[PDB]
Amino acid sequence: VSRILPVAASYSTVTRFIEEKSSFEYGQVNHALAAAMRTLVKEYLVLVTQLEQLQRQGLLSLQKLWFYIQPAMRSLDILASLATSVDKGECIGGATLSLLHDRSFSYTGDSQAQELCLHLTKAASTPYF
Amino acid sequence: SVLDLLVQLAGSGPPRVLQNVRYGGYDCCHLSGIEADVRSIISGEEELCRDLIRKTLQVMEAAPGTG
Amino acid sequence: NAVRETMDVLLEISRILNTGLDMETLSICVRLCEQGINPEALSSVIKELRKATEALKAAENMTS
Repeated sequence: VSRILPVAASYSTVTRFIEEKSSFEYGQVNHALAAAMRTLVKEYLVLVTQLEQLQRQGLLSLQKLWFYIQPAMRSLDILASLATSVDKGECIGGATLSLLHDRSFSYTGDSQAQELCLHLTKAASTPYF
Repeated sequence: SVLDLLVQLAGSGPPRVLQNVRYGGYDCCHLSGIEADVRSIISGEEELCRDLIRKTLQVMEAAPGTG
Repeated sequence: NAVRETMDVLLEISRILNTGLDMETLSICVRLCEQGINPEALSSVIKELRKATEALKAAENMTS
């Protein structure tokens, strides 16, 4: 359980991040970043919905959850790491965009994270552009 | 020739399923029938939209969700 | 002004005519017609490219 729980910890971090950075004071860049995070969290919820359906069919277990959640585990770890880094440096505007670029580079190792971050960076630069 | 080209193109859009007084003999079921049919069409279309959104959600809940 | 009024009259006419030619599509067809291009050939090309675009958009949608 404790190997999976970091995903839920990351989720609680992402949720708090979204809530904070969806206040007008935190800036439009952070607003759009929170909106993208809201999309991703909806995706997460859909995934967990499907896993709940498979539970309710009595057709999932432990390792299957552990197996099914591994892509999501990595994704949510990445998302929460980005959110925590952006929050702790209180980045706004081009600062935040810089941080997003650098993170996108550091997340070059895994293609899932690369795709997620490229989507996010395009979207968030849309307001800034 | 532009009108001719439009003529050939005509019917190529999406089909549409939805878009002093009476003399005492003008009392006609056709007007009231038309009104009834319209009020049927509204309701029916709304329940069809509800069914279709329900089916879409049912499929998605049966779908993996990451693609 | 007369050209623009004819243009939007044709737009409305085609919309009623269930053929759906757009602004710049209608302008292009006008330019071809004054260039000396047969309306029937224009319509044949339009329909062929409509079918090709439908197929290609479907394929690219599943290729996303």
